[PDB]
Amino acid sequence: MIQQESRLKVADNSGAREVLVIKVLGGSGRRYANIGDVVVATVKDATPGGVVKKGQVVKAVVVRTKRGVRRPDGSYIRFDENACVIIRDDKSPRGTRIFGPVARELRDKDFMKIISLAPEVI
Amino acid sequence: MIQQESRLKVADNSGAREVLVIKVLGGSGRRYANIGDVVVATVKDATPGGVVKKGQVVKAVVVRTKRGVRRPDGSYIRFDENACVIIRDDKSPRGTRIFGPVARELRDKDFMKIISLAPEVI
Repeated sequence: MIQQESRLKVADNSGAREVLVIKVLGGSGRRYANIGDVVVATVKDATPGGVVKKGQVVKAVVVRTKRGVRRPDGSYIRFDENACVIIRDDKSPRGTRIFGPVARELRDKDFMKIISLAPEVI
Repeated sequence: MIQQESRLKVADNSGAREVLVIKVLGGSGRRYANIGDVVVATVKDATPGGVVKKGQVVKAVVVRTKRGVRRPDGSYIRFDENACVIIRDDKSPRGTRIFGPVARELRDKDFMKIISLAPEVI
């Protein structure tokens, strides 16, 4: 499960390439993140000369997980990687493009801009 | 995995309630069925007085499996049950209604009527 020190791929064009989880937001006791959760993380790798830099602390929403989610209709969806999108405090993405499919569960948590920018929603 | 003697729920209103797999169609050597495969089965349970009866042999396409499928985009989809739809030789469903979500993979195998009747395609 995604927890502190887990490495996440970045599914956007913000400049960040990989982040390392520091904590899962949402209250004392939260330890594991799944789709829709917001994490505080440090940028592990980034493209040089960009807006986001290595070592910087950012907030990111998880958009794909290997663990996946069980749905009300009996379906279960999972992905082949743990990925996130770097966001501002108002939940809007810092980048302008989202790469790869994202889970529809994001819609329930009000990540509307990400859902609109996503290539496909599953 | 779905194989000979596996019991499958019927996701249609044909009258059949559960079937028992006899064989997986597709050539010598085929043993396991997943979404899109066609099986020959015996009706195990059916509503009395209907068009389909207990003990009868039917052909059915698998529309939901607990095993699931890995997709080209990195997603993996599975369901909480193994279900099928009873079909005629031309792939058209014998019933007039399909219950529950069905996998989009059915589209590749030309099960167009089922895809159109499905409540939702995932």
